[PDB]
Amino acid sequence: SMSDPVSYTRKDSIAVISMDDGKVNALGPAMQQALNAAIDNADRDDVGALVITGNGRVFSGGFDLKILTSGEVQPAIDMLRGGFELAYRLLSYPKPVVMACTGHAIAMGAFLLSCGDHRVAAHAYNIQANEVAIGMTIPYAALEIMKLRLTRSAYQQATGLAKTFFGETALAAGFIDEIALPEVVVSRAEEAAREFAGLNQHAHAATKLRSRADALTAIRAGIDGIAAEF
Amino acid sequence: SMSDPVSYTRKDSIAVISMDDGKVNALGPAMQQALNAAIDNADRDDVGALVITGNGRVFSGGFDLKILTSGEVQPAIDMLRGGFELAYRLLSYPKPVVMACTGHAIAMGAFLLSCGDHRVAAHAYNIQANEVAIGMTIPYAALEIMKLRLTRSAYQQATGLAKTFFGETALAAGFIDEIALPEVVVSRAEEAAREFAGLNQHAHAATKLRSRADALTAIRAGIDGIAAEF
Amino acid sequence: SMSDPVSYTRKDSIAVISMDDGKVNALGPAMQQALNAAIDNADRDDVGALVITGNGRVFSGGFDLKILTSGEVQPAIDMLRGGFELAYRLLSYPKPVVMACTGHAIAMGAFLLSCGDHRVAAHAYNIQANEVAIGMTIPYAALEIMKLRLTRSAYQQATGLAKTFFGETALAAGFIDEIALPEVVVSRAEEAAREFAGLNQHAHAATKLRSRADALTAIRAGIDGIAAEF
Ligand SMILES: CC(=O)CC(=O)SCCNC(=O)CCNC(=O)[C@H](O)C(C)(C)COP(=O)(O)OP(=O)(O)OC[C@H]1O[C@@H](n2cnc3c(N)ncnc32)[C@H](O)[C@@H]1OP(=O)(O)O
Ligand SMILES: CC(=O)CC(=O)SCCNC(=O)CCNC(=O)[C@H](O)C(C)(C)COP(=O)(O)OP(=O)(O)OC[C@H]1O[C@@H](n2cnc3c(N)ncnc32)[C@H](O)[C@@H]1OP(=O)(O)O
Ligand SMILES: CC(=O)CC(=O)SCCNC(=O)CCNC(=O)[C@H](O)C(C)(C)COP(=O)(O)OP(=O)(O)OC[C@H]1O[C@@H](n2cnc3c(N)ncnc32)[C@H](O)[C@@H]1OP(=O)(O)O
Repeated sequence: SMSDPVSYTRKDSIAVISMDDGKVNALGPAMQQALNAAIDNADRDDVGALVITGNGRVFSGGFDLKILTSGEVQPAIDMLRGGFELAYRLLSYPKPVVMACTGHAIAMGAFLLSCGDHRVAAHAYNIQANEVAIGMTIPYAALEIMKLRLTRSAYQQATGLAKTFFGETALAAGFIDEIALPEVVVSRAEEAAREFAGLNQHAHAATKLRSRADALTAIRAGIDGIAAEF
Repeated sequence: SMSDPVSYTRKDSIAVISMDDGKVNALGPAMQQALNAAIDNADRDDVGALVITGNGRVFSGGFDLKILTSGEVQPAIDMLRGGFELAYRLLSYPKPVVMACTGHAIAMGAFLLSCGDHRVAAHAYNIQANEVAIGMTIPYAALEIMKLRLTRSAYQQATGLAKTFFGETALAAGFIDEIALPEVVVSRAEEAAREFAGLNQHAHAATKLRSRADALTAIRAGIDGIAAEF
Repeated sequence: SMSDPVSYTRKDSIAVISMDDGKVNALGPAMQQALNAAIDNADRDDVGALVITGNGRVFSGGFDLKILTSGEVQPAIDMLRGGFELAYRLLSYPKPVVMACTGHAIAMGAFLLSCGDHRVAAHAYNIQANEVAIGMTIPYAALEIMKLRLTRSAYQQATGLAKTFFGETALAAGFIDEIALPEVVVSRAEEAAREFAGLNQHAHAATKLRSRADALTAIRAGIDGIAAEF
């Protein structure tokens, strides 16, 4: 929403990519462009690991609702495809990816969060696929992302019932991996990233793909199936 | 077992369907007929959500053991097929379904319980697929129902070892979603149902099916495979 | 490593098979041969259940690193194939199998552990697929074994991040089923085994296979795919 919604900072073995559009980090075309460019920077720098953060208010409130509800079909399709493409890129990323969930993560915000190898949040941040609560069916690509992380029963309630998770319930459900106090969420994320950069990169990259093979295939299908959804 | 084993009561936005055959709510042909008819009533009333309860003694002790062990093959086949058909109907039901687990849930009782979008029990109610303990192999349709809800490791022990779950262990395993005191299990179920009726029905119905697609397909196969089991 | 690395002791309804090569119970050809022979003994004795233990130092430190890194391709292939064959044999074993995790279980040690119907450890024993930390990609057969037991999110971190689990985190993740004090790990294992011997054997054997059908098929493929890995 702001003109310059993503910052990139390299600190030794890691790259820190921060979303702040001055509002709720809506994942519209400009934000997606800025995130892809930031990842290109990390590629160029051949960093050991990535940390992705939100701002002080949210991790992200999801796709841009203005575009989603504008009545223009192809722009909405393209926004959704771009968001799930970014999810694909992060889930298959050859370096460890750590998410600093610095506030609430709703819908595409929660799906983006769910692409990190490690995810840190504070206890009062809501994580929810709210689609059903607002009259939308969850796209197949999103379901596959959630199915990769959420326990079988948590997955059931997260989808059909739009259940909100947080703190201990998010940890148990598999929506996050670590709970920390708000003031140290980013620091904990950076610490984990520095540790994971110590793993063998080749083995990490190859193994993560094997552990996500079916999901990645289904996500590709889901991306090519977005049009059909509309 | 009693002549009139199911009651149907509409309360504002929900329908409450209660099993009480005066004994252990055996899921024989009469009980299955009564449950299907009660669901037909909820369809006619276009209710916002369903609550299904057991009695003061059990949720259900499962299929009628008398019929199961009578030596008459086709009646046993038909009873099993009907039970898993009912499971299918509830898992695909277009409105939120909340189970009030008012006592122990054994075998088909536990599988029926596992068809609710939300399931509430008290801490001392046993939930168990006891088939292996009594010399029976678990039908594929039942396995698919359990695999939809139980964590990977809980699923292993629930099946091959006939493990009994309750209270905190049932919650962790995914055999239930909420623990409440016995005297408020039904009230909590009704409260949740009223909340879920507030979700968008079209989106709930479409999303729940997507979140259960593979299970539903496998359950259909399992229903058509019952004969082969005998 | 020692000349006589496995002991077999029949106690009433169970057989106790103990690994102790005088070091870290490396799963090389001699150890695999001794374990298979011990299982043959249990077959001959038609025991009610199996307990498999490590020594005072570890459950097992995994495959023999000397052979793995010797530069001789076929011996390394054969060692890996034999280890996953043993895993297959135990996962499909017609009697209940209980693992007494008497110390750390690393890599193939953790995969072997994950083949038990019930697994008991003490709280400070590390359970880890350390492959990525040491520059190796996890074999598909190993991934399938882990995917059978670890929750969706634990599976992600166990593989790509070589996460170490122990105590409460191992229990939650699905790397173990029971935590006990070190001095009673074996006793608890034997107690559980005696209980499981009371289950109907025919039903246990048939049900466990159904609950593991996809994993077993994929493990067979993974065994035939070991060569390709090298
Ligand atoms: C289609 C898909 O399958 C999934 C896609 O992601 S669709 C996007 C779905 N996302 C949503 O519906 C978000 C619902 N909103 C929220 O959860 C909360 O607003 C929030 C947690 C994101 C922020 O909460 P908050 O800090 O307390 O601020 P709040 O009082 O709620 O209002 C947020 C402001 O940003 C706007 N906003 C919130 N989410 C937005 C989004 N995804 N796109 C565009 N604007 C958004 C609100 O309209 C409001 O704007 P104004 O105050 O200027 O009128
Ligand atoms: C074939 C499949 O794959 C799965 C199918 O579901 S097969 C059904 C498998 N179900 C069982 O084996 C049930 C085993 N029984 C139980 O778990 C317990 O009886 C219970 C939890 C259901 C009730 O426990 P309880 O309130 O303490 O009563 P309890 O003292 O155990 O006895 C229950 C009474 O109902 C009967 N009963 C229990 N389950 C029954 C069933 N599923 N069908 C017909 N009768 C049943 C018992 O025979 C006993 O009858 P009587 O006292 O008249 O002789
Ligand atoms: C290829 C695959 O996909 C998976 C296969 O399993 S490959 C095997 C991977 N396993 C490993 O890398 C094991 C790494 N080592 C460990 O985790 C720890 O050594 C352990 C937990 C096994 C034991 O810890 P410990 O009791 O504190 O003893 P520690 O001080 O670490 O040293 C262990 C001793 O046994 C040796 N050892 C440890 N694991 C071994 C293995 N898998 N094969 C052969 N030797 C091994 C060490 O070299 C050391 O030997 P020396 O003291 O004689 O030089």
